[PDB]
Amino acid sequence: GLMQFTLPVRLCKEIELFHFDIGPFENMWPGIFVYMVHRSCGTSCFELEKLCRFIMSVKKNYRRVPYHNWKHAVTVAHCMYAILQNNHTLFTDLERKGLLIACLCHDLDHRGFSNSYLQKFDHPLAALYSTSTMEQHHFSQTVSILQLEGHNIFSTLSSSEYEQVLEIIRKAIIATDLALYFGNRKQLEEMYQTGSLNLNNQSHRDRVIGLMMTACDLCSVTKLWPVTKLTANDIYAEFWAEGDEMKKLGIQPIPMMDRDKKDEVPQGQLGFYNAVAIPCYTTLTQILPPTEPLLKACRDNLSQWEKVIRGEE
Ligand SMILES: Cn1nc(N2CCCC2)nc1CCc1nc2ccc(C(F)(F)F)cn2n1
Ligand SMILES: [Mg+2]
Ligand SMILES: [Zn+2]
Repeated sequence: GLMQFTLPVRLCKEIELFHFDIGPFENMWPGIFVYMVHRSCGTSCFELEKLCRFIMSVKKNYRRVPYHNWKHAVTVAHCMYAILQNNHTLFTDLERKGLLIACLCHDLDHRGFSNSYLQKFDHPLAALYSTSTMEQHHFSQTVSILQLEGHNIFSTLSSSEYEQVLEIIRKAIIATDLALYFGNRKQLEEMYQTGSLNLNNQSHRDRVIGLMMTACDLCSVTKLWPVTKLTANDIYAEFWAEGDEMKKLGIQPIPMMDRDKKDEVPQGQLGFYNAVAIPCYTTLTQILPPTEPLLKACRDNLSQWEKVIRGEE
């Protein structure tokens, strides 16, 4: 009840910054998450015993794949923590509660394969969920873990508060399907520019939380250059394993997944920064000005990838 979580001084100061890296000590990541819930939500948001049992069941349902692993989950939750702390007064109590949980859970039981590969392999999940295949699965695993005994961290919510939070989590997790992001950002672009954007409009909130989810999910491109660069290796380790599997099904993978195109990686990063990341943090900075450090960090990593192409590293 009178029990704070406290971090060492360097972590206590740097965790508040968007570019924070959670570090290589896996055993500290639960405490980092709890620290973030307590400061973002309060020490009274969740029964600590239920929260710790929930964090450990979530951790246990992430697989040991190179990128879509427990470290990604906690990293995406830390970006979300940084957005919520820099926009204190824009978000309900339920949203604060829901969005950190959504981020921790958003890739539950990922196998390191795209929706596209599941559909080509004809995986049972691709017959159960025609679109956003992995993302409906991730929300489904979230509800399972929540329904385990001693795991209902939302036990103290009213019936209707409970349903609102699960609905915030569902839409947040669906929104992490990057196929949906392009249309969502386009609409947000238009609404902000015509000045129709209205945060009391619930369907507008939804779009804005959706874009926050994309921003947190892509936050590897907003870290210090050495973190960004080494995460790219984990990212391609997954994509190229998928490319191998595509070739096994008798299909030429897209170039992004073909390890035979290792050489073109620097140029694949530019496309990705120009086509996805920059537009994402731009529209986010317009809508939520204190998130500008994500845009600035993304542009610095783009300029680092341009240096790589010019042979300056
Ligand atoms: C479109 N494209 N084409 C290639 N190629 C390589 C040579 C041939 C083409 N690479 C790509 C981009 C893939 C990518 N990079 C990143 C970095 C960070 C992140 C995340 F953490 F933000 F999510 C996601 N991705 N996704
Ligand atoms: Mg995902
Ligand atoms: Zn993710």
